[PDB]
Amino acid sequence: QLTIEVLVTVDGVNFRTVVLNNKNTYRSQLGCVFFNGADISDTIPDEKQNGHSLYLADNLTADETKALKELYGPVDPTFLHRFYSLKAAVHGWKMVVCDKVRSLKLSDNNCYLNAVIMTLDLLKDIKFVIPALQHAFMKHKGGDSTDFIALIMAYGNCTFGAPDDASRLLHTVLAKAELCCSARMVWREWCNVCGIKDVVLQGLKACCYVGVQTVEDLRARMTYVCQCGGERHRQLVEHTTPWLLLSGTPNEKLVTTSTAPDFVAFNVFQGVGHYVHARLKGGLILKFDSGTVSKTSDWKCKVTDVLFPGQKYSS
Amino acid sequence: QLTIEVLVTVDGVNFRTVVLNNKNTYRSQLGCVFFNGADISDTIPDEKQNGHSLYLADNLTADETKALKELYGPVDPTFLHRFYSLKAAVHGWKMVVCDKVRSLKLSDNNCYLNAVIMTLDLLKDIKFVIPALQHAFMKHKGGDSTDFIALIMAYGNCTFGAPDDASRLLHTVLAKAELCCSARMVWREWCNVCGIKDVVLQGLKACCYVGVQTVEDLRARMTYVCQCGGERHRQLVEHTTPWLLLSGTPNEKLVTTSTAPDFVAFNVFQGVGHYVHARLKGGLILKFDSGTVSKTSDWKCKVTDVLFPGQKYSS
Ligand SMILES: [Zn+2]
Ligand SMILES: [Zn+2]
Repeated sequence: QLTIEVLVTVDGVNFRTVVLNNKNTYRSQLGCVFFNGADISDTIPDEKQNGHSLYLADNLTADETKALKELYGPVDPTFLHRFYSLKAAVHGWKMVVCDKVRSLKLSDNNCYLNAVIMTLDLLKDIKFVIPALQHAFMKHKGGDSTDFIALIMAYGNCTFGAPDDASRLLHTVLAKAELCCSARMVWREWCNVCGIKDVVLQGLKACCYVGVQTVEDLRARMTYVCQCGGERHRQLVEHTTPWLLLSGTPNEKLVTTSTAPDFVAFNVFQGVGHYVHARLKGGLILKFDSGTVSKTSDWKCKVTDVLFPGQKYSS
Repeated sequence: QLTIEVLVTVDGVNFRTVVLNNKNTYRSQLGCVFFNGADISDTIPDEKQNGHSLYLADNLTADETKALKELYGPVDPTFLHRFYSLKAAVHGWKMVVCDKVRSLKLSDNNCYLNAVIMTLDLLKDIKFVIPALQHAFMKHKGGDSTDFIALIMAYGNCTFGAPDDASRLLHTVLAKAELCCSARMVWREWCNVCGIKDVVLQGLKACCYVGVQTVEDLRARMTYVCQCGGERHRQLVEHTTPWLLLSGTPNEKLVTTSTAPDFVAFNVFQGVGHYVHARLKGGLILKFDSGTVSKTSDWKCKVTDVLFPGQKYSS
């Protein structure tokens, strides 16, 4: 006969009242529920819990299912449980600020998240297509990174304490992003006999390339056999972007400030699962090894992602 | 001046000829390339490698990019490298057949893949939307599971040697599947004052439910506060399916054959990362603990996924 009124949400915006008894578990009476970070599905409602807001993760109403699809986009059924679990596990992590630069301190093999996050921090005019990603992005810019860390890990299928691939995660996250201004990428494919074909990429698709790590290797002419029997070529003919991200496999490269490289920053893989985020500032390389800075003018390192400023190119 | 002709593919169907010198790496001249399982991007082409078929993973032509989008569906840029790497790492795994039942032997924390695969093996009339998933599914049914294991791991973002969640992977894989016949799921939401709302689910969406582990808990009436001030209910009103998969959080349940349960099979989590696939056959529970069988009539276990036969229900 004793009951408690609880408020149920999936978004912290819309709430439904559920009347619960104190003779059965939360899982039996309602479903998977989180309260102030912890999963209380296997607990029996306590009189003190009346009026509290609970986060449900399964057995959602039609209205809850729609709100979820609009907030997170299409997600698998375990998404909410993984996101709320991640959010709780990641709470103790520390974002430190070294000379106004936010870096994720080392804990539970999170070093790849440092390279990912610090790289996203340099990407000008990027909005997130998924509202929940945009809210956590904005909270991260304000000084509270928990939501963003957990959502990236949730969308990337990253396990707490497990090492991962920075490039994998960066591109996965960036597939859910949009560009505020406009960008173009024109790849011309041709045979002097068969004809010319132009392929046009717009938005942030024009700002990311995987398989090349220099603007020279990007702009280089590619040649292979044509159907006619002659030569077929592929070459980048137009490129207009607010920034440029080029990614590749760990590749030894002597990085020096003496030649003033056109790139702004780069990530490095060291080997297991170790990542370092480097930036070019004041004629130096600032190496951010998970909330630990080190400055050098020259570095021979296994380069992965390389960030360049805006492109204004015509072949 | 010495050159070799190599054949480049992303699908083993369409091939392009590339002329390569023996004075530069494969990565420099073409890109990320795999040959007979191994990544040879950092090797210099050898005269003996002329006429061989190479699998490229980055710097794809427009025609290769389109063929890839049609074969695998939209995938992140690291997909091919992870799939080819996984394919190579997983080669030594063994599928054993115990009394005509295929089960994945234990190796590199693959136990969750055993629960996933053995569960998919019972799902009648399922086709895969993504062609590459359908080809590997068909190869798996024929006795060669490598491609299927690696693709599930590739789409699920599973790392070789790392433990994972069977339910996560099952639903992820099943989101890329379709049903050959037809299924219906009708959820009625109502207030005796505000009115009735029917929500209809079709295909294999009507065959999967997360948050409930019994057909009784599924069919149970859910009640919460309506906007009007009265009671609002949610109840399953129609259900027609060729099979039914119900998933939940590990939940202790005494499973007995004495009551002849309506379900056909179920998965169990034991705890870390350990999974067991159980089937109901001949008045017994056959426990498949990664290519190891054990028979019992009663089992008190932390049940996750539960598979039921076709549903023919009207409330
Ligand atoms: Zn031609
Ligand atoms: Zn009402």
